[PDB]
Amino acid sequence: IQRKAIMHHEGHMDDGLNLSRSQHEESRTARVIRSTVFLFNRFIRGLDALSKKVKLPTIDLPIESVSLSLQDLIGYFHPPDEHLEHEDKQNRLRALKNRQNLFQEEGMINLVLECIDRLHVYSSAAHFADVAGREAGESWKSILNSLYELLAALIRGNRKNCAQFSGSLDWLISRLERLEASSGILEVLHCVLVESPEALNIIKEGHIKSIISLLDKHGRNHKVLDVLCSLCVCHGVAVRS
Amino acid sequence: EEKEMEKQKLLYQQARLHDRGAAEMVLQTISASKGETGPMVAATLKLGIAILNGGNSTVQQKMLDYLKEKKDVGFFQSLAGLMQSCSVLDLNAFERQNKDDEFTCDLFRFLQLLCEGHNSDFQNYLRTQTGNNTTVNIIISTVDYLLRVQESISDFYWYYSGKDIIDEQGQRNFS
Amino acid sequence: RHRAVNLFLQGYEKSWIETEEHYFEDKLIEDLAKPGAELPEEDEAMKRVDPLHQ
Amino acid sequence: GVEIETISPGDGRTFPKKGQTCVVHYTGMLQNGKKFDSSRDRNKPFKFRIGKQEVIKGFEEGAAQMSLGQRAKLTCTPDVAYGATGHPGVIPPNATLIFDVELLNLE
Amino acid sequence: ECLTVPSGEHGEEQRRTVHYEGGAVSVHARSLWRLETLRVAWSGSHIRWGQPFRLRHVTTGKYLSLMEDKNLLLMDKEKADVKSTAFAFRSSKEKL
Amino acid sequence: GRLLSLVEKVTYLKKSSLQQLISETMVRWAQESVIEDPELVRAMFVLLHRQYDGIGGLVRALPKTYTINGVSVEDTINLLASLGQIRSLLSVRMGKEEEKLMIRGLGDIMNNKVFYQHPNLMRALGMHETVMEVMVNVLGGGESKEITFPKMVANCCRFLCYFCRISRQNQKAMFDHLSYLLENSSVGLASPAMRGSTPLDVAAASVMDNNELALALREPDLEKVVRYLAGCGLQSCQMLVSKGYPDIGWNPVEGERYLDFLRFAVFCNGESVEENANVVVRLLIRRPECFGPALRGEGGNGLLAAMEEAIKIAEDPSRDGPSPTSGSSKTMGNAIMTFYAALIDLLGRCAPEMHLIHAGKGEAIRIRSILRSLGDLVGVISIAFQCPDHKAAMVLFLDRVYVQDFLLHLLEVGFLPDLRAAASLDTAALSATDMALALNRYLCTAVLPLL
Amino acid sequence: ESTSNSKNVPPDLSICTFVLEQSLSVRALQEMLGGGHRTLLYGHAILLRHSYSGMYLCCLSTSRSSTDKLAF
Amino acid sequence: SHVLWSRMPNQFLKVDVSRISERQGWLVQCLDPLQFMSLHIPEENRSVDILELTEQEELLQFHYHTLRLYSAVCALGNHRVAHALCSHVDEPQLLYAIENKYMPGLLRAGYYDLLIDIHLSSYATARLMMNNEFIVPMTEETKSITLFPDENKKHGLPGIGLSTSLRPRMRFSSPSFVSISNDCYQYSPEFPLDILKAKTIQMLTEAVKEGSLHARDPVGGTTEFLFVPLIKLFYTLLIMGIFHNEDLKHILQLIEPGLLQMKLPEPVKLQMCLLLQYLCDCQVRHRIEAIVAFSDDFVAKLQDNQRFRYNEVMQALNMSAALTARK
Repeated sequence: IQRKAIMHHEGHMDDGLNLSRSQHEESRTARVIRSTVFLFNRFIRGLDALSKKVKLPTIDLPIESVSLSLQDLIGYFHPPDEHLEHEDKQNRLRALKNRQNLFQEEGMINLVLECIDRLHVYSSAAHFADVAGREAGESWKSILNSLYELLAALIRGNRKNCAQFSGSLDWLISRLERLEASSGILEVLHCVLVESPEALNIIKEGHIKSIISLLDKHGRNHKVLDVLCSLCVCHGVAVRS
Repeated sequence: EEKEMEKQKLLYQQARLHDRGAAEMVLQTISASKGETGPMVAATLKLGIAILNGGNSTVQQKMLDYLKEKKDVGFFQSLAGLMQSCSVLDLNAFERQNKDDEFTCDLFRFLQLLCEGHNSDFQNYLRTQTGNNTTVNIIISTVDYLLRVQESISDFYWYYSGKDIIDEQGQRNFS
Repeated sequence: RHRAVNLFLQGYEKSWIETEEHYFEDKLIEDLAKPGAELPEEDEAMKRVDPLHQ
Repeated sequence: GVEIETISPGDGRTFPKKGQTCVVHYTGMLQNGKKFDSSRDRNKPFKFRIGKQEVIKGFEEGAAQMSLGQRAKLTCTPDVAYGATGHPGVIPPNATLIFDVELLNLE
Repeated sequence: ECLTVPSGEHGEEQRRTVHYEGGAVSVHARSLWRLETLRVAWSGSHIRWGQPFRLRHVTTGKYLSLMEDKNLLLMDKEKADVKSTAFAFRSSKEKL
Repeated sequence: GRLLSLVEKVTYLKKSSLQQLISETMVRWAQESVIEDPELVRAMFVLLHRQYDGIGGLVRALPKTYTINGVSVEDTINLLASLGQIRSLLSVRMGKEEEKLMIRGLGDIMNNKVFYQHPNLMRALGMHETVMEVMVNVLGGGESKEITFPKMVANCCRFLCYFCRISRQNQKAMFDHLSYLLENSSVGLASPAMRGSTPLDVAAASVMDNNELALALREPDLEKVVRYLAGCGLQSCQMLVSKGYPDIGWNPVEGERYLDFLRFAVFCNGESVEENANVVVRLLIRRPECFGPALRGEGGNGLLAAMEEAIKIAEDPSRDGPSPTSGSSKTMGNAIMTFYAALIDLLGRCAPEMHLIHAGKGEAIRIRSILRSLGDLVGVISIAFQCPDHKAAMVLFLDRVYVQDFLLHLLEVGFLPDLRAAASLDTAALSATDMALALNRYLCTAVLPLL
Repeated sequence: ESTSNSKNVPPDLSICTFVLEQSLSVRALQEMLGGGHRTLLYGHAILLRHSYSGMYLCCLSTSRSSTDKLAF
Repeated sequence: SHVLWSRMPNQFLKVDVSRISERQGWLVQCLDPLQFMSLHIPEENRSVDILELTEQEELLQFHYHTLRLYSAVCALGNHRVAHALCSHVDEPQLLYAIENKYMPGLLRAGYYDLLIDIHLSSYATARLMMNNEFIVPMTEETKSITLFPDENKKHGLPGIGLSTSLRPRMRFSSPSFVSISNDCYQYSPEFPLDILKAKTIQMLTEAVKEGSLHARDPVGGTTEFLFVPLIKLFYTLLIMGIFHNEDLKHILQLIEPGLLQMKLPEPVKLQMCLLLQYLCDCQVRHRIEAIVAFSDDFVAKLQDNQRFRYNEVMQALNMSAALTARK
């Protein structure tokens, strides 16, 4: 399949080039990669390299613009406002899943979600508070919870993606050793099981007892059905094992 | 007067349905089936021919206005896949059996009843689909199936050429 | 006792019994599932959204 | 051990024997008064014989140390009860126990 | 096939290479280019044969070029130029 | 008149006081409100269709029901208990401690006395579909086989398609699930278990002895099998390098079982089948990748060279070449001896005889010449003296494809089998009673050379 | 985007493009309390729009930049 | 950080005790037992009445989302865990929860479904799967089992009638375990079933009167909380086969000549549909049972016609292939 190409003098005569345009609906496909992929990669690269104890204003650290950028991203992956009519809602779900799985072959498994997790480098948002400028660990919550929710609803999004957090269950454990976002882990679980349980098949006593230690510090999350009763059952459609 | 009353009662029967989105439902289920021969699409085609059944112009313009609004490509992709998924005589299995068709007729009848009454809009919209990004030429897609029938039935003749007479199963498979 | 009479009567049901004595249901059920007898004080006379439409 | 205490004894004589279904209507408890079992609400008196090793030996020793018609306040220990393993899902590790026992009959 | 590039797990310079794959990557991000034509006015013209332009890779943001060794390698904006980054189509395989 | 009056009563649209209630109240509920919650409006019109089509409740209920006598109502209740216990472990899936309950339920079902005497229960209840669902829930994809205990295959093969002596059509359903095995074409053996694909035994038992089902096969169901055999063209290096030789070295076998399946594919009860054998030969011939140790053009494709090469690996050392002398009746010796024996048994079972129904006048001469081109077939007289069961295949090649000077080249089916069979019915410690069948079978192979 | 150095480097037009969605007079003013390929005249009240992003460049309360120390 | 809130106005009581204080020594007495539900939990306790929670909406969500957990761990067959949960949530708590009228609706539905998911979610789940098979043994009981009882062709009644089909069976254990799950799930212990059978009918007969008036006060909050868990409990008890004809006549008397005619919301209608489905399935089973009863004497008479004109097959003369077989 990897027929690498080099510009020969004449080469083969039977080497025709048929064309495919990004069609009307694929103007969205053209728009996502320009507006949201390359720019996001550059911005996150600048901030990630700067988070390794580097001089602040010499490379991209635009904290005015990075927060605005991830807010625009969250608006891009927003759900379709359930009160809307049926066909518009389903078209928006189509577009949402397209711009999810189109990040995915670009590297949600490898780079993009790896870029978010790589952007989680924090000892403490208090100890970094008097290091670089005046603000390092302000909006960890937004990036963390929201875009992890985007991934979990992507893994929902195309019905055979249980690829990164279920696949890299070490990166699921990287969530469980921190315990601030118990509002995307359940988005992984209750969509993993209906597809196929991949996440739940190595998690163990050492995870559940940590969650139970957290549970003393809670008032029952109010989607506890999702986290614990999908750790058990998957809402009536289970896998016995 | 018998015939005319039959026609008018048939139109009343069809208007019980096509005033309630039956045609759009038919096009929707055919677009959902992306080239998968099944019974769920066969019953749809039976409903389509049953509502059309005499060149009903109302349901024709309804279907056409729907497709020009939505610009759904899955309808034509589904049809062109369905034709490739349709069957022919299969001489070898008949040789083995010496010791799939109602669907095709209903499909092509549904395709015919859109262009009945010399509807010049549907006749052109099954060639170009000019409003849409992507096009399918259904007309060539049925010519190709005609070739795939002609080759099979000429082979079935050549099997029976040198022989004397024809049995019952061969003549049924012919008809 | 033996099951072969059950498979007798299964083939019997399609041939000797299954017919327009109950296959006349199709027009009656549709003429009864259309009307929408209501009085919502907005309709023309009836048909809020009839069941067949639903 | 079974540090038996009485509540409203009867005859003080009709002690149980081998092959005798002690018909009990007990009401178990836990330390800190957190209830864990009963039989009064079921209206289903317990039934167990002596020496068959059905029950933990606390109930058997309490019945052997008991007469008919004898309401009591038994007190077992982890040595005779589920121990440092503990019955899973109900009993924690290393738990003392209380029982408002009341024997009625023997068959 | 489609003029693909390898994935981003080696992002420094290994993405400057090229591979083909006619599988599922026909739909997705890496298999997408852009005709950054040189003519400013009428850049959105109906394109015809014999018209130079410079290709661009959307996901990485690097223009196509052809090095002195007769091998294709991408190029940033600073390095590109009409010598290297200037390509056009041929209807027939004849040169003329 | 009894039956006619009964049909008049049953087909009274019988009990209409419940039906007049349901059919009017559902339409009333649809009339008085534009109702959301589409799981309600599904059920409403389900019942409204049902109360008119009362016969439809019967047409998909009479195939399910089945009558029995008063004596059989105890063992069958244990069967229903076991089947419900399995059905509660069906879509909800494999488990570690659920494995054991599945195992014991299948054992209790096998050790029952119901379908021994009853001709159609286990197919109507959907036991085969249930168990196949359990298997695909175990497997899912490749590379793992986490639960390595598919005793399901033992149930299906060694009981379900062999209880069909009472009614052959149990085998028909597993042949329909050969379409499952098409996508679910699987490689794992729960047996001696080197590499030999025990769910292939299901496809074998599905078409073991039936002309109808073997004719109902088709070419793409065999193209992928011969592709897997083409994939078996790789060399032998270690004792048992399964895919890396972890700790244990005994024997690899990968290609024998596909050929053992194709034997049942082409060869029915008696005379072989041509409709499948022709395509099998035409497909084998494009990629005849039986690459033995060293011969011209191909790797091997020649029997005496590879066999005498491998007997050096087998006789003094173990199954492996470099191993300390441990091998006898080891059915790396095998998969290089037995592989070509199975290949030859297949090819002999493919082709017809001279003065058969076709005396070489009906396009069979092409394939017979193709067979004749592989002579080494004249030279297998040496192999007929050089396991005893390997040589019966080559005898079948001779008997099916092949004047008395050629007989008298041997002078017998073989002097040494004759002598050792004469001497071996004399009870002794060693060199005796291992061949109680291993050479006492050779009457079955030699007597057809009466002629 | 400096296009004058077109030969030394390429520019980007996809982020420079704009589209004319509307054009009126100043009197066309309603406050809420088309025609199809009209022309464009001097003095008209125009509306721009970026092509690939739908952010209408329009009169907004931008009061941020202070390079000149009085400019928007 | 909470603060020990010094103003705490919430539920007082409604029915305290019916004491009397009589003279001749100042006698006092009461013979009217009462009890109520506490709340004290080993990771956050708060000793109050259960009915003191309908005014505060931060313990109610906790208790509800714990009852859903209790129903989850004991789901799709799990008996050890039900034996464990029976210590926490013993019978009279459940009986008082269903019988009470002033509770919140969330805890009502939760305690109802927790009753179901550790009493009525193994046997019913089993026989629903085995419902659509209709296997029969042939006995003399399976011959007076005709379509109609009388010759008037009257419509009959569904549930009343002899079944004679090999439905599965129901066994039980006690909570203090031995053989926790071998064959025992009537309840995880034994539940008293007849009192539940009666109390469901009593609650239903009260609830039709409660709902007909369009009262501002249903049991919990609204009418869906009133009707939904009650009806689902009634359904789960119906499909098991507990109910006698005496009860089923009362049940039909509720709705036939009532409940279906009453105004209702959607999710109650969704359950009434399932009840009606079970009735039609019972009718179909009666139909095929009558068919088998006919077919016994019919096939016995018809093979006697073959025996009349004795005609035979291959050399094993008078073999049993002449009656019904082809091989």
